[PDB]
Amino acid sequence: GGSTRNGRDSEAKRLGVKRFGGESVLAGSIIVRQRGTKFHAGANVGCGRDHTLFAKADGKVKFEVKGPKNRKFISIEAE
Amino acid sequence: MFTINAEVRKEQGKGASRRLRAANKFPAIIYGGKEAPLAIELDHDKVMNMQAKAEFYSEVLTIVVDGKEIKVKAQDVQRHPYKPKLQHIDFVRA
Amino acid sequence: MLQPKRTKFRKMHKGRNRGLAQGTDVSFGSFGLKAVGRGRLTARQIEAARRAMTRAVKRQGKIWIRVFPDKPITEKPLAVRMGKGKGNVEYWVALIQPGKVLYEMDGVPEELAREAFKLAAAKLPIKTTFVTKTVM
Amino acid sequence: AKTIKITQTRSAIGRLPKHKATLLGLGLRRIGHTVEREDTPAIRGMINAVSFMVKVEE
Amino acid sequence: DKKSARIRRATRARRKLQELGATRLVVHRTPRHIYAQVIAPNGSEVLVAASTVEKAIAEQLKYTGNKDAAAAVGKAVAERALEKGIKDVSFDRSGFQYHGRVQALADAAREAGLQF
RNA sequence: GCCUGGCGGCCGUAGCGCGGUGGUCCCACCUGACCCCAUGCCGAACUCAGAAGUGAAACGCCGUAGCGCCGAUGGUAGUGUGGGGUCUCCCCAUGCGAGAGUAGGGAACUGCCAGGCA
RNA sequence: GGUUCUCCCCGAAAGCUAUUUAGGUAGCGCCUCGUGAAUUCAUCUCCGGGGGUAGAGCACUGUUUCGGCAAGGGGGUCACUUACCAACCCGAUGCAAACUGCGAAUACCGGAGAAUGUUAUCACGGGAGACACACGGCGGGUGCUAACGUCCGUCGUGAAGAGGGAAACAACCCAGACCGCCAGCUAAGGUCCCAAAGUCAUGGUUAAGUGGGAAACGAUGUGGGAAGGCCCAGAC
RNA sequence: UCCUCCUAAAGAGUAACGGAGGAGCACGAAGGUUGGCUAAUCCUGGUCGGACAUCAGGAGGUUAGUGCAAUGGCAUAAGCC
RNA sequence: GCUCAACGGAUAAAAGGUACUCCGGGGAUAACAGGCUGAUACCGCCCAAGAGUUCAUAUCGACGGCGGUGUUUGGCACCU
Ligand SMILES: [Mg+2]
Ligand SMILES: [Mg+2]
Ligand SMILES: [Mg+2]
Ligand SMILES: [Mg+2]
Ligand SMILES: [Mg+2]
Ligand SMILES: [Mg+2]
Ligand SMILES: [Mg+2]
Ligand SMILES: [Mg+2]
Ligand SMILES: [Mg+2]
Ligand SMILES: [Mg+2]
Ligand SMILES: [Mg+2]
Ligand SMILES: [Mg+2]
Ligand SMILES: [Mg+2]
Ligand SMILES: [Mg+2]
Ligand SMILES: [Mg+2]
Ligand SMILES: [Mg+2]
Ligand SMILES: [Mg+2]
Ligand SMILES: [Mg+2]
Ligand SMILES: [Mg+2]
Ligand SMILES: [Mg+2]
Ligand SMILES: [Mg+2]
Ligand SMILES: [Mg+2]
Ligand SMILES: [Mg+2]
Ligand SMILES: [Mg+2]
Repeated sequence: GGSTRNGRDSEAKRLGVKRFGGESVLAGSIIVRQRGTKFHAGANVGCGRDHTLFAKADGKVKFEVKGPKNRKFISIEAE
Repeated sequence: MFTINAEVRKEQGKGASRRLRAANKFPAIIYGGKEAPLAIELDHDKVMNMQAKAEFYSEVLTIVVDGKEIKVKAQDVQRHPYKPKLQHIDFVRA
Repeated sequence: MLQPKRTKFRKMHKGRNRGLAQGTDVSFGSFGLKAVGRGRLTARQIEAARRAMTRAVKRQGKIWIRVFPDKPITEKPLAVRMGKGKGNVEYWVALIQPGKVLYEMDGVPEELAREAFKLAAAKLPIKTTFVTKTVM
Repeated sequence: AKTIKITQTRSAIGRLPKHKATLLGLGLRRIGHTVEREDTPAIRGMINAVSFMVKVEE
Repeated sequence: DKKSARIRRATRARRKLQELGATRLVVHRTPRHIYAQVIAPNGSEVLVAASTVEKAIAEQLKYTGNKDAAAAVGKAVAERALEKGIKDVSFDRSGFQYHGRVQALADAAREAGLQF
């Protein structure tokens, strides 16, 4: 027995691509809690303690798949 | 042997195939060998009785068209789910 | 009556019944009985239809069952208000699409398999038709 | 270029907001407006969006 | 086996250096020889190299495969890198312990003037 | 021109299996280890000093379609918009169009530096 | 419960969050008025992007049938036997909201471009109302894929829209009423009379007032199509 | 009151006295860094020892593991010393 | 320093009866009756193992399936 009791506020999944925020490091460009299929491509600064990706300074956001295991990385084109 | 008369299709897709089947005909494809594949249409009433015989999938057919005589062999058949009809036929050159 | 030995979940959503059947060919036996309409098919119905043809042929040939009741069906009691949780499972059913083959037989003549499948269809709720193994 | 005539013909009451926005972009106001628009692929796409209710003369 | 284990050991630093985007001094040690080379930040083009398989360096020692030859090769790499003008390289051990012959070469370069 | 070593691009048409083959150099085995260094015990590994011997293992290369892998055309499923029907499900016009499977392909390609051999 | 003269312009909501709260109230969402502002905002074309839904599939997690091989367990002696069952594995066949080695159409985010739109966009300030929604289409949970049931997502209408059609018939189809005309053309739907307009034209079908309610099933009703056994050297 | 999954219609969000489970802690190392290492399961051989303890080899390649429910992750290891 | 867990937390500090009852409202919400629905109930029909000595259908009829009525027990809360 027992129902309801469902968690709330599952946060967010995708926050943008290309020059959507652009300015500064941002705090989007990541599926929080994901890690897999969303890794730091070196161009953007690594994950946060909760697996959150963010930019360095500026640029477009791009997604690529490369390396063994065919994992997807997010990079930023500095401008 | 078995000889089947066919005509070259001029419009392909879901609607075209459904119209063909509404007109008591059905599409088919001839591929294999070295030539590029070509799509044709056959008449259901005549092809069904011929296919009923178990030799149709055994010996080499003869797809008579406007002077090509490709003599292909039956490769695959798609039939209607719940009634005795033919939806499609894949032929491989031999 | 046929039903799974163990269930990962005891209750399941109603869901819809759309599309055509996937297994539409006579694969195991030589003759088959295949549905033409759509609808539910309960374990009791399957069991009664099985007995029909099994006793029609007594001891001859082999019989296959292609469908299987997988999803449970709930039902709340008679004098009960709406709500207060989901009902309780009462019987198991199999969703069948048009063209689904239900039963097959191999070691029997056509003239006897036809009558056995006629008797089984009399029990079945959905309308069916007799099909032959043929070739690819 | 060549231009084309577009007539509204049918009404826009129970239609989708996207279709009403397409009509606004084409500039049609009422039934039988008969507006003139330059023939370009964008205008052709707009016409195709609401082709079920507009009529083209060319 | 052993080579695969060494590559597994070295991968993390190997690519952390590219994440930082810096020229890296990579050393490959064998029982008979020792090689060193400066790899550009992109990891595709070689700027400088030196080992014990060439006529020079190798013709003026006792036996290739010792700390003295390692120091000689380190001197060679340092001098050639200085000639090319590249500076501020990041040394990588490539899965080898830093205490062995690899201690030399690195020490020789940093005393020569390469900014370890 | 090849052969070898290191660092990359790409991430199975790049893998696995079976057969053959390589030692001038390189590579790996390989000898010893009072020392630098080390084993929850062991020079097995890590590490040091060497070059008597062998390509056996490993590794590189070549052949092979047994498997993995890739994969059309056509048809089918689904679906946006508009319309219709006996409406729990479907049909027509138009646009998009799979998955699976079939024919077939397939025993990788490539950049830089260094060495042996012309 | 009731709230008294006139005209003009615009014009909602019945949602989220909190509530000693649930027929109340507050912030936001929606309406109005004023000021300011960048090519801002909407549609279409092209370009870039993430997905795991429909569908499909069974490598994984579960379930499912058949066939083969065959550990192991067991009946029947003290070490043989087996008319017994059966794990794993291999081949074939299905199913899944809480399965995925696959995977759309739409939708959404961002960039560029033409045209069109009384700025339709955003910010600040004055005034609000509203937080009982209803039905129809599509995708669902619950219920008996029962209810003019109930709970969500999205669109339309009513609410707050008169007019024409469905007989009558808010919520269905066509269509948005500034005023006047003893004017013309149309939409849905219709043209024998009631009652405006074809007792219109051509080719078929139905004998049932079917049309103008209802299934499994039954049947020498009747029209059409593609085949088969039999054959005028004699067929039913 | 809070957390995980489905419902939830491939951006976010989305109700029911809808379908299933957990939390009201723990750790002074179970944190930091450096160095190193790689699992479950099965098969063959061997005293006690056997279905299963430990040892050697071979298959297999994460079906193992995570301080705690579920999802998503993790070989680079986030797993082990 | 609060299991203020009714977890946006009315007080530091709090349980019941009214058939002796009373006021303001509601068909926003139940009981009687109407309405929608037809799960259940009632009636009919389809298949036919079997009973009927022989023999499915003189008379019954297992396991199953399809309908009608609005007619019982129910569901909804549309009217009062
Ligand atoms: Mg107005
Ligand atoms: Mg309220
Ligand atoms: Mg599905
Ligand atoms: Mg409300
Ligand atoms: Mg509502
Ligand atoms: Mg309602
Ligand atoms: Mg009102
Ligand atoms: Mg009206
Ligand atoms: Mg009227
Ligand atoms: Mg009648
Ligand atoms: Mg979502
Ligand atoms: Mg969506
Ligand atoms: Mg909402
Ligand atoms: Mg930890
Ligand atoms: Mg470490
Ligand atoms: Mg740690
Ligand atoms: Mg509260
Ligand atoms: Mg008394
Ligand atoms: Mg009173
Ligand atoms: Mg009421
Ligand atoms: Mg009542
Ligand atoms: Mg009643
Ligand atoms: Mg209500
Ligand atoms: Mg009344």
